[PDB]
Amino acid sequence: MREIVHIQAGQCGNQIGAKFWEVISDEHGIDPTGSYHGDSDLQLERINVYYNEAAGNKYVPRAILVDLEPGTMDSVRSGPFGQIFRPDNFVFGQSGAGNNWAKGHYTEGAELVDSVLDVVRKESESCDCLQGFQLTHSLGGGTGSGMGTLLISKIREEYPDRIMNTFSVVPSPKVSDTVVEPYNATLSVHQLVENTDETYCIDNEALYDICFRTLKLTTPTYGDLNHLVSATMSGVTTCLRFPGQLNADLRKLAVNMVPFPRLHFFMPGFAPLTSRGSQQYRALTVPELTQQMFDAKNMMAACDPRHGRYLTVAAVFRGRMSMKEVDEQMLNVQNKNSSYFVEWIPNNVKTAVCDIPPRGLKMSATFIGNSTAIQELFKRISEQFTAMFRRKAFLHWYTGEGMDEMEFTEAESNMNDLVSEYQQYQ
Amino acid sequence: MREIVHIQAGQCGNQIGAKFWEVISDEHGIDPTGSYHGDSDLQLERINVYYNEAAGNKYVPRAILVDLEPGTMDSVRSGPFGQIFRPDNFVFGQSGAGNNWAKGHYTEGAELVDSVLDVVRKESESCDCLQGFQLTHSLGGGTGSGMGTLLISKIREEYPDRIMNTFSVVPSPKVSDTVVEPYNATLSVHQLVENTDETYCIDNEALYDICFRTLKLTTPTYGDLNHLVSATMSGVTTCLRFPGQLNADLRKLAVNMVPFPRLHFFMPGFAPLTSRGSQQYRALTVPELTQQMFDAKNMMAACDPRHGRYLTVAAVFRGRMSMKEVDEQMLNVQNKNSSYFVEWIPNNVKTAVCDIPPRGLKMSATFIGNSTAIQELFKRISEQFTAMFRRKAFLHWYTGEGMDEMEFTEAESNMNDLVSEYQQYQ
Amino acid sequence: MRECISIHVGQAGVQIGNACWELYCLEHGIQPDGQMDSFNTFFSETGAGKHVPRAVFVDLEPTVIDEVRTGTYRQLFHPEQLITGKEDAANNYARGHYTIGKEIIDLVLDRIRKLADQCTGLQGFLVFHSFGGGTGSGFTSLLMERLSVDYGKKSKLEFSIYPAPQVSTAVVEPYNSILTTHTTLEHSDCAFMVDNEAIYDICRRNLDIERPTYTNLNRLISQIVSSITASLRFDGALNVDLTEFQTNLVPYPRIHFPLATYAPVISAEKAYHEQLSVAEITNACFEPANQMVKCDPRHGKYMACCLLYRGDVVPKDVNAAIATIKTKRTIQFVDWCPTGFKVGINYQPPTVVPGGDLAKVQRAVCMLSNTTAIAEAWARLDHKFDLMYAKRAFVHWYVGEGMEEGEFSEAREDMAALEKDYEEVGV
Amino acid sequence: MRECISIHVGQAGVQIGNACWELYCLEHGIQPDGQMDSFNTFFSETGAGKHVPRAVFVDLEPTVIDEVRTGTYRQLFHPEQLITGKEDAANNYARGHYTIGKEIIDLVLDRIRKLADQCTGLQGFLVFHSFGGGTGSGFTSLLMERLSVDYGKKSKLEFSIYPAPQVSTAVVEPYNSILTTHTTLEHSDCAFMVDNEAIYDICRRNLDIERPTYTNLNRLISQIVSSITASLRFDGALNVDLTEFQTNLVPYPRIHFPLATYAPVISAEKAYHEQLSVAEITNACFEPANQMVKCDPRHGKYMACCLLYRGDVVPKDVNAAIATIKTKRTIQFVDWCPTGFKVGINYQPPTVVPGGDLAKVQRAVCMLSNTTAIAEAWARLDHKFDLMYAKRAFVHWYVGEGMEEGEFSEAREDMAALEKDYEEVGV
Ligand SMILES: CC(=O)O[C@H]1C(=O)[C@@]2(C)[C@H]([C@H](OC(=O)c3ccccc3)[C@]3(O)C[C@H](OC(=O)[C@H](O)[C@@H](NC(=O)c4ccccc4)c4ccccc4)C(C)=C1C3(C)C)[C@]1(OC(C)=O)CO[C@@H]1C[C@@H]2O
Ligand SMILES: CC(=O)O[C@H]1C(=O)[C@@]2(C)[C@H]([C@H](OC(=O)c3ccccc3)[C@]3(O)C[C@H](OC(=O)[C@H](O)[C@@H](NC(=O)c4ccccc4)c4ccccc4)C(C)=C1C3(C)C)[C@]1(OC(C)=O)CO[C@@H]1C[C@@H]2O
Ligand SMILES: CC[C@H](/C=C(/C)[C@@H]1C[C@@H](OC)C[C@H](O)C(C)(C)[C@@]2(O)O[C@@H](C[C@@H](OC)[C@H](O)C(=O)O1)C[C@@H](OC)[C@H]2O)CO
Ligand SMILES: CC[C@H](/C=C(/C)[C@@H]1C[C@@H](OC)C[C@H](O)C(C)(C)[C@@]2(O)O[C@@H](C[C@@H](OC)[C@H](O)C(=O)O1)C[C@@H](OC)[C@H]2O)CO
Ligand SMILES: Nc1nc2c(ncn2[C@@H]2O[C@H](COP(=O)(O)OP(=O)(O)OP(=O)(O)O)[C@@H](O)[C@H]2O)c(=O)[nH]1
Ligand SMILES: Nc1nc2c(ncn2[C@@H]2O[C@H](COP(=O)(O)OP(=O)(O)OP(=O)(O)O)[C@@H](O)[C@H]2O)c(=O)[nH]1
Ligand SMILES: Nc1nc2c(ncn2[C@@H]2O[C@H](COP(=O)(O)OP(=O)(O)O)[C@@H](O)[C@H]2O)c(=O)[nH]1
Ligand SMILES: Nc1nc2c(ncn2[C@@H]2O[C@H](COP(=O)(O)OP(=O)(O)O)[C@@H](O)[C@H]2O)c(=O)[nH]1
Ligand SMILES: [Mg+2]
Ligand SMILES: [Mg+2]
Repeated sequence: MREIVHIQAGQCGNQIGAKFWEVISDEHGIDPTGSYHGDSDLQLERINVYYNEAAGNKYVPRAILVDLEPGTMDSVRSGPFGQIFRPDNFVFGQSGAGNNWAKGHYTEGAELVDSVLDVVRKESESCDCLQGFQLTHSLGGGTGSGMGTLLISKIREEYPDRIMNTFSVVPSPKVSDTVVEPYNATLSVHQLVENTDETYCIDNEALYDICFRTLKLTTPTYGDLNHLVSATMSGVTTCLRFPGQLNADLRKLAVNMVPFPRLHFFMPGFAPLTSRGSQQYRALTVPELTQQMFDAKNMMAACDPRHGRYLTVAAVFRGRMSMKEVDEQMLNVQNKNSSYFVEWIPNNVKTAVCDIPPRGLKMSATFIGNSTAIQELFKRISEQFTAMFRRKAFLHWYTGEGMDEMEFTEAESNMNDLVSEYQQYQ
Repeated sequence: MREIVHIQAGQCGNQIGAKFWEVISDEHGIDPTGSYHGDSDLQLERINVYYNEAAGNKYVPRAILVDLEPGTMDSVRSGPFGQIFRPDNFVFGQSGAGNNWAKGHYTEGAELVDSVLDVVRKESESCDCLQGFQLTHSLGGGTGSGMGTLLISKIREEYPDRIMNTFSVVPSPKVSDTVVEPYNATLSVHQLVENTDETYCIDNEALYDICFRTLKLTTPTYGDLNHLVSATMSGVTTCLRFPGQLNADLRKLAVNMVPFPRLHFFMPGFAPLTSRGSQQYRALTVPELTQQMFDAKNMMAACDPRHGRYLTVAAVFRGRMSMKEVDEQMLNVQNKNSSYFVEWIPNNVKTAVCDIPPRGLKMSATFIGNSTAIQELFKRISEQFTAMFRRKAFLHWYTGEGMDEMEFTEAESNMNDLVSEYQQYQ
Repeated sequence: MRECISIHVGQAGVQIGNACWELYCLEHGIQPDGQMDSFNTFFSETGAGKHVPRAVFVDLEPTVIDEVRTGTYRQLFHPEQLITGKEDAANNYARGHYTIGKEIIDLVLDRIRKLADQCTGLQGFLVFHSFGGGTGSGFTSLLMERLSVDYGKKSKLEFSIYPAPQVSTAVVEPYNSILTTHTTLEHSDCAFMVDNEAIYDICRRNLDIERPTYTNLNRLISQIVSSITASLRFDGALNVDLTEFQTNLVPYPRIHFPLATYAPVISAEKAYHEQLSVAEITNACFEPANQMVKCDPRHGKYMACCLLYRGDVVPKDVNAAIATIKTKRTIQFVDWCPTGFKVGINYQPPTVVPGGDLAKVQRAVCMLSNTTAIAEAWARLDHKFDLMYAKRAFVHWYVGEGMEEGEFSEAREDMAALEKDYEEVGV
Repeated sequence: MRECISIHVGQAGVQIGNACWELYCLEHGIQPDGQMDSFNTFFSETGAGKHVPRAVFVDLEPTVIDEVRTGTYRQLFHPEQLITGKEDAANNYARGHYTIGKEIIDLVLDRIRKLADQCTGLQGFLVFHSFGGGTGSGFTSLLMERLSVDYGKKSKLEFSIYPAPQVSTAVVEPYNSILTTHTTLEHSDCAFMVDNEAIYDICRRNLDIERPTYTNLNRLISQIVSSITASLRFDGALNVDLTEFQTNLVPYPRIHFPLATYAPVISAEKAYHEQLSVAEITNACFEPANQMVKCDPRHGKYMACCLLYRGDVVPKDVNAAIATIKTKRTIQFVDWCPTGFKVGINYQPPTVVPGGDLAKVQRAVCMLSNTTAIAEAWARLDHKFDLMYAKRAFVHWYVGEGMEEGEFSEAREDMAALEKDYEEVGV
């Protein structure tokens, strides 16, 4: 039971995915071809959560790779851990999207999505008790954004009682990365608000800040960014794969993190984040870890959480630790700075812990924040949208594929309503 | 007892036949000259089912090769396993048929058929208890189609209490392969409806789809297609040659598969069908096997079975397996998708199983479907027929050999009645 | 002495018989080749010392019996006890009966006669067939009819493979079973019936096995058979002869069908997480899912129940258990029967084969039950038949060999009558 | 004899149960594999000699029970006593109750029935859950309700993990706890409640440990449980049976909540800087910080107190201690109860596990207390709930599975009523 089906969509989604599968492989003692070389039975206890088993003690990611844009997935295939994936789980088309949500969601994507659905259905049958679907995509592209949304819609329709979580790479609002990005992001957000249970919002600006300010690093590559994302992802599902004291789960996190159904946009983080060079200068106390977790500079969304109240926060620890220390730390944090946590929810925090630290660390932790401050992100996107749409700039590319003006307007309206709702709890 | 006499007719029939004899030879440990080199007594227990024994522990196919067209059979003879056949079992004429059913059935074929009958009679005497006759031919040619039908008529007349089964290669309706094909097919079908107990309907289009879509293959040759056919053929008779739990038989299959006497046209399939390259990506569970068996894309007739109800289905498994798993799987299939099986027959499926997997596989299975959807195939053929016959196009070639218009009309009528009957149970 | 013969007919029957013979060999100390006290009930005493069973082995299918003839339990059997022909009926009732079987049947009868000629008190027969399989249904019916003429006073018990409601094997079972019922009814005395779905369920829950075979099923069946028969062979507190299962189980002379169920059917793992006391075993016996058919016995009054305790068994405990059972409100009983339970207690315990999953137990039980709750299954079968027959599915095959269609109607009428009788009994 | 069963449900409950079982194994001489006099109260006597406990182990979470099933205390357990499902409620009361639990509950009931079938005088149950955790609150409530129908006269004691005022774990506890209170209330008899903050405080001061775990907590809980139960199993001057904790602790039939506290809880270091006399222990028991919940008991009159002395204990000394306690002005008592204290004195001392920090003591005590001082915590909880519910926080989750919102209102009303009752009692 507790089995998860993974989907990766578009270029970004595929790239992050590759890293994710490397990291999970490492964690579960799977070598690049798919053989197990672990020394602990803990490693295989719940290996089924991510991997199917095949003849000859072969383990295969329960993973589907989708891209209308071909060649990105060819790179994945050519890569080191590319050989672990099932060839029949590569679903790809013969035309790009030109960063066009409409082509991903309405036309080109609609032609490919049937295949993906078929594969998903097949995957679902090998679940004893399907926990849900985990998606990796990007907002600002065409495939991950449009087709990702399309696929999500379909899957929710077919499996409405299973959990739908998305790790979505959003724009960097201070320095935007395509021209039609705002249009795409706005169109996707509309779909995600309605058709997912949780969305982890990751932005490259924040990642770079983390790399530079916190980790004291330079020359960071997309690979490194993917690594960081993958670590958070793995952290999220640790309690489904392994033992512990308080064990989390997807819906458990959703239960503690989503106090109103539409407010399900999270800012993920990891701790510790210090330099590789200056290792010995610091040590691993639970208080230090929590400090790292909670500090704005260590978050991977493009907000100052200090410009808003936390509705709820989930901390997931790995390593054998004093629960007293944990709880007391949380309490102290709440007491000292009660203004940053909304006063209408007693005990805004949540703890979970797993007796199994990942590779090097003795103590690691994953942060999941739901703050009213995230309104800023949406607000800026809506500002961007309006400036263009009021002049109908770039709109012909979308109307040409059968999209209507009214839809755009409605999407904007929904985005604004989201912002308003967030402001309510601020 | 349980001995089968094999007849191969025409070019196609001979070619498929060669492959079939190779495969059966391999299965029974017979080398290309006819010596036994097996390591299991299971192999020889019921070797008599297909092979006669001769002096010097020589084994000879109980097989008759017929073609009015000479040279095709010369190729067979020249071939590797060509040396196993009895020279006296080659019956051939000195004139082709020009893809003309009338020449095969009425005139040229009538001159050769006596010889074939004589050989058949001789063959029959070496049966302890003759199970029946197994024919390989093609519809759309002249010899396999016309002369095949002629021969079948004769044999049924002489051995009406023995089972008459035909593996018949039909047209590919979306891209037809001769000009007079529709005429030939229609003429043959008439004869087969009345004079055989079961006909396995194989179409090259479906085979190519299997090769390309399912097996992930390219550059497939007629050899490869023959292989696929041969595998199904061998699967069909496994329970006569070997041990098991539930053992099938020809009439047993007919008993479970033919609920009305004229509805005896089957869609054969094999499973598993996955890529050679992507082997490790999948494994051999009974559920997976059944999925492969039942999926439309894996069938070798030119229907969507989803556009009709299954009247009955026989699954024949090879390998040591959990009967619980089998039965339960079947039950689940029926429950989930009861609309695709006619509701007037409780338990539309049938299972048989043999403790002896063929060469490589641990678990293999042969599918035999009787669906109302097969009406489509006949319908298209009748459409083809009518368009030509209403203008009496190409008819002079047939009238010239003594065929009458009325016969054609009657054949069409019978075909239409067949379609109507199938529609009844839809 | 209480000395008897068995009959194993059709593929399934033959398979069951193999298992049975293996079990017998284990029990009585006999080695697969015939070498080693009271064994001789089945194994008619022999020339050079090596024991040879008394069983009729029949299959019109050659293959299964051919397998047996090259097996381990091989020379044990007489060449003649095993019989062969040429081809299956292929689930065709009109071939075991009427056409092809009326040919071999004479031989079988002769064999049976010969076997009888060794008995000094032939208490009767045990017959293994299938309500469904073509050979072992028509042919078996025919055989039973023949026996009825040649042995009027001798009991003829049958072990039967009823088809489960939901699961199926070959899609002409509803005809065949009904036909068998029509022609078996008046010639057999008792027909001990076991489904397969129920067995599978038991395996999944009780034995903790989710990957079963036919072999396992056969072994289970053999165990039950052994339990049934052991009072003939070994000593006991209370000895249940074959002829008791007429008189303590057939309340009316058409109701010939009991459900045969076994306990404890638990593996070694959570056996040691259990006491396995007499009372517990008894309780297990009357629970719904542990039954070896698909009835909800809570939907149906019990007519006659019969229990066959084996091993370390104190009668007091048994009595207590029975009293407890009687007390329970859910275990319903008929208006007309107070003395509902028949008890056999045997000093010899059951014996476990290598490969058989059921672990060693000091005490075990086999229960035999007649109830109105069997009627549900019958009704279902009837319904299936009716649905098939109205559109004349596969009727031309049976009719085309040698039958009237009115036979089918007659069978249906008989079934209806049976149902009515059951209803009356319930009242 | 005085012979009984336990229930351990949800993650926390299961954890507690492990510790409990370990402690029991230590006490009664049993080795982790079941090998070794009066042990048999819990460990129902067994087949081959190896003892097997009577505990219901339930978790809809697979993981915790899976861990147990591959632990050291492994074969000790019966496969069935441990139960599994698929997924957590995830602190969702509307899943243990209503939706997902109504499925497993039947199985649990069956198990319980089976366990009862071994008792020759089933004095009742011990139940381990959490006022907060999703499984062990809804599900446990459901179970208790079911038990109420099937065992009316049998005591059902509960060990409860109340959430501390300030500290929290999962931020939907205020709903769940309240729901549990609403649906437990009338089906349980006694609910022994322990916070975690209090325990931590105790550890910091009394045991001189500032780096605790859950394991330590579990061990402490197990100790308390052992103290509670030991009069069933071993001999004593005065024997407190399970049914006494109804009658010497529930002054009115809605007030079902006592505080469970233990002494001496001091490590080896300044144990030898202490006498550890009876009077001192008694004094420690009534002090504010040594209590295992967050009440200021000086803010609340005592209704009923119950003490369970273990080891080298002379009743005279106990009496003296009690007199002294009575004399004290700060230890307040109700207007309507003069005989405030109930005493159990047991010749067997407590037994210390390897790894357990609490050192070997010749004498020790467990105290159980009912007071108006528990009401503060209840009030706080109510307040929390009200603050949550007015803005409809996370209500759609419970409602979206299967609930009325009026239920919440009802629960609140019940709480208010309880508060009023407490006030009246204080008066
Ligand atoms: C000698 C030594 O102790 O080296 C450490 C190290 O120096 C530090 C700096 C590591 C290092 O990580 C990075 O520099 C980094 C680079 C790009 C993006 C993000 C991080 C390290 O590379 C990462 C590596 O992490 C792991 O081994 C974890 O198991 C981690 N694994 C991966 O990310 C991974 C990398 C390559 C291939 C496969 C997996 C993990 C974390 C969460 C969940 C699952 C796995 C560790 C501890 C170290 C090095 C090697 C220097 C740190 O990161 C992690 C994720 O542990 C960065 O801050 C921490 C603190 C560590 O002490
Ligand atoms: C290394 C290895 O395991 O190779 C396999 C293999 O890769 C696969 C892909 C085989 C392969 O089959 C094909 O690629 C194929 C080519 C044309 C038409 C149809 C199939 C294989 O060639 C076929 C071959 O089949 C057999 O050996 C069976 O006994 C089969 N034999 C023949 O068809 C045969 C071929 C040449 C000469 C004589 C006989 C058979 C099947 C049913 C009944 C009787 C015999 C097997 C398992 C393999 C190879 C060799 C790669 C598969 O086919 C069969 C019939 O087994 C295709 O999907 C299955 C799955 C197998 O795993
Ligand atoms: C509780 C939620 C939370 C709220 C606040 C403001 C938290 C509280 C504390 O961390 C837990 C701050 C912390 O105790 C420190 C002072 C050690 C420190 O880390 O503060 C930051 C600046 C601070 O914001 C001012 C930070 O960015 C932050 O986020 O702080 C500089 C940093 O230089 C090394 C160091 O001086 C937002 O998620
Ligand atoms: C029972 C008789 C039977 C009826 C049906 C419709 C059956 C049932 C199921 O198979 C047993 C389908 C099956 O469970 C899957 C979903 C895994 C799957 O195989 O379905 C097909 C499409 C489906 O038709 C839609 C298929 O073609 C088919 O035949 O399905 C795509 C495929 O991509 C990998 C995969 O997604 C016809 O013989
Ligand atoms: N328990 C059990 N059931 C079997 C076995 N073999 C077959 N069956 C069941 O018996 C029925 C099929 O009848 P078979 O005995 O195989 O048929 P048959 O008597 O040989 O008759 P034909 O083959 O039709 O001539 C199905 O319900 C099978 O599940 C077996 O070894 N054990
Ligand atoms: N003392 C103690 N408390 C525990 C333990 N495990 C969990 N808890 C407490 O129990 C509460 C959480 O409930 P759990 O038992 O973990 O939850 P659950 O019953 O599994 O329910 P779900 O996980 O929500 O399905 C928190 O207050 C924890 O501090 C334990 O081993 N000992
Ligand atoms: N973190 C991360 N961002 C990426 C990666 N690849 C592309 N991006 C970002 O994704 C956005 C571009 O979308 P992309 O996925 O490449 O387009 P698509 O293939 O049409 O979906 C930009 O904001 C890029 O910065 C990656 O591997 N990691
Ligand atoms: N599957 C298969 N089809 C064949 C083969 N040879 C010919 N055909 C098909 O048979 C039909 C032509 O008939 P053919 O047998 O060659 O003519 P004939 O000699 O007059 O009977 C066409 O549909 C061909 O595609 C073969 O070896 N295998
Ligand atoms: Mg047979
Ligand atoms: Mg849990």
